[PDB]
Amino acid sequence: SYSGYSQSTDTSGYGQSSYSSYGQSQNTGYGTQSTPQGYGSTGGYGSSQSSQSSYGQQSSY
Amino acid sequence: SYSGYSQSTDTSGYGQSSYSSYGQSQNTGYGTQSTPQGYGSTGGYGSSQSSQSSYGQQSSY
Amino acid sequence: SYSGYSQSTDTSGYGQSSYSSYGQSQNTGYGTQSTPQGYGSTGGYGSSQSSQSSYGQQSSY
Amino acid sequence: SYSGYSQSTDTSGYGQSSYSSYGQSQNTGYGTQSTPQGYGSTGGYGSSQSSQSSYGQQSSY
Amino acid sequence: SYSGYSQSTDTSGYGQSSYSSYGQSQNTGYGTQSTPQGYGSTGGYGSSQSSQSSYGQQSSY
Amino acid sequence: SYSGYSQSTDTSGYGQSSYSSYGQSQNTGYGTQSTPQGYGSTGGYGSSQSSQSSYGQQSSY
Amino acid sequence: SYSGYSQSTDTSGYGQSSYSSYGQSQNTGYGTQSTPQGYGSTGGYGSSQSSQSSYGQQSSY
Amino acid sequence: SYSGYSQSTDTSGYGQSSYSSYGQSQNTGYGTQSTPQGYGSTGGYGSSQSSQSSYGQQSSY
Amino acid sequence: SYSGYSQSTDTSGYGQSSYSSYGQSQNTGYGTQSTPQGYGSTGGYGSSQSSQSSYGQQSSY
Repeated sequence: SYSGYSQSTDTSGYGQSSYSSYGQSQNTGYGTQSTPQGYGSTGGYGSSQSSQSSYGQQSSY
Repeated sequence: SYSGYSQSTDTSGYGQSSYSSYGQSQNTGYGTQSTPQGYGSTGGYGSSQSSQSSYGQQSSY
Repeated sequence: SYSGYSQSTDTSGYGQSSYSSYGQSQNTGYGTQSTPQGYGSTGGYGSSQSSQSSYGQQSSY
Repeated sequence: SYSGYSQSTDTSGYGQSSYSSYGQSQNTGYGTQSTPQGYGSTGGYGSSQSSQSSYGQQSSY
Repeated sequence: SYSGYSQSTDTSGYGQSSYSSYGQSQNTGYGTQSTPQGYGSTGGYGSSQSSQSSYGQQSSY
Repeated sequence: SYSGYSQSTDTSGYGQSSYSSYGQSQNTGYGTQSTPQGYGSTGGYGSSQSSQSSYGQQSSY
Repeated sequence: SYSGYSQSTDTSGYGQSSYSSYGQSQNTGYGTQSTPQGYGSTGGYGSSQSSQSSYGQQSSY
Repeated sequence: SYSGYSQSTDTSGYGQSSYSSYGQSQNTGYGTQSTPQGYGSTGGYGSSQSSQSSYGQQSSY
Repeated sequence: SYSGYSQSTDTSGYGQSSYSSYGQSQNTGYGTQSTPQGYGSTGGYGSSQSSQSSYGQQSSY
C-alpha cells in the first residue's frame, strides 16, 4: 500500500510480452481461450471482497 | 494507496505487449476468447465489494 | 505492503515473455486453454477474501 | 511485506521465459492446457482467504 | 516478509526458462497438460488459508 | 522470512532451465503431464494452511 | 528463515537443468509423467500445514 | 534456518543436471514416470506438517 | 540449521549429474520409474512430521 513501483497486474492478454515475432513470421494471438468470469484479475490494491462463478465457457466451437 | 508508480492493471486485451510483428507477417489478435463478466479487471484501488456471475460465453461459433 | 519494486503478477497470457520468435518462424500463442474463473490472478495486495468456482471450460472443440 | 524487489508471480502463460526461438523455427505456445479456476495464481501479498473448485476442464477436444 | 530479492514464484508455464531453441529448430511448448485448480501457485507472501479441489482435467482428447 | 535472495519456487514448467536446444534440433516441452490441483507450488512465504485433492487427471488421451 | 541465498525449490519441470542439447539433436522434455496433486512442491518457508491426495493420474494413454 | 547458501531442493525433473547431450545426439527426458502426490518435494524450511496419499499412478499406457 | 553451504537435496530426477553424453550418442533419461508419493524428498530443514502411502505405481505399461 505504501511505496509502489513497477506495479502491473494482468490475468490474460499478454500481460508483459513484446517482440512476439520479427520479419517473415505468422503472429497469432492465444486463439481459443476463456478468461475469468466475475472478478477477473483482482487489482486495485486495498481490499477485494466478492464472490462469483461461471460454468459454460467455450472458445471456437 | 500511498505513492503509486507504473500502476497498470489489465485483465485482457494485450495488457502490456508491443512489437507483436515486424515487416512481412500476419498480425492476428487473440481471435476467439471470452473476457470476464460483471467485475472484469477490478481496478480503482480503495475497495471492491461486489458479486456477479456468467454461464454461457461463446466466441466464434 | 511497504516498499514494492518490480511487482508484476499475471496468471496467464505470457506474464513475462519476450522474443518469442525472430525472422522466419511461426509465432503461435497458447492456442487452446481455459484461464481461471472468478478470482483469476489475485492481485491488488492488501486483502483478498472471496469464493468462486467453474465446471465446464472448453477451448477449441 | 517489507522491502520487496524483483517480485513476480505467475501460475501459467510463460511466467518468465524469453528467446523461445530464433530464426527458422516453429514457435508454438503451450497448446492444450487448462489453467486454475477460482483463485488462479494467488498474488497481492497481504492475505488470501478464499475457496473454490473446478471439475470439467478440457483443452482441444 | 522482510528484505526480499529475486522473488519469483511460478507453478507452470516455463517459470524461468530462456533460449528454448536457436535457429533451425521446432519450438513446441508443453503441449498437453493440466495446471492446478483453485489456488494454483500460492503467491502473495503473508498468509494463504484456502481450500479447493478438481477431478476431471483433460488436455488434448 | 528475513533477508531473502535468489528466491525462486516453481513446481512445474521448467522452473530454472535454459538452452534447451541450439541450432538444428527439435525442441519439445514436457508433452503429456498433469500438474498439481488446489495448492500447486505453495509459495508466498509466511504461512500456508489449506486442503485439496484431485483424482482424474489425464494428458493426451 | 534468516539469511537466505540461492534458495530455489522445484518438484518437477527441470528444476535446475541447462544445456539439454546442442546443435543436431532431438530435445524432448519428460514426455509422460504426473506431477503432485494438492501441495505440489511445498515452498514459501515459514509453515506448511495442509492435507491432500490423488488416485487416478495418467499421462499419454 | 540461519545462514543458508546454495539451498536447492528438487524431488524430480532434473534437480541439478546440465550438459545432457552435445552435438549429434538424442536428448530424451525421463519419459514415463510418476512424481509424488500431495506434498511432493517438501521445501520452505520452517515446518512441514501434512498428510496425503496416492494409489493409481500411470505413465504412458 | 546454522551455517549451511552447498545444501542440495533431491530424491529423483538426476539430483547432481552433468555431462550425461557428448557428441554422437543417445541420451535417454531414466525411462520407466515411479517416484515417491506424499512426502517425496523431505526438504525444508526444520521439522517434517507427516504420513502418507502409495500402492499402485506403474511406469510404461
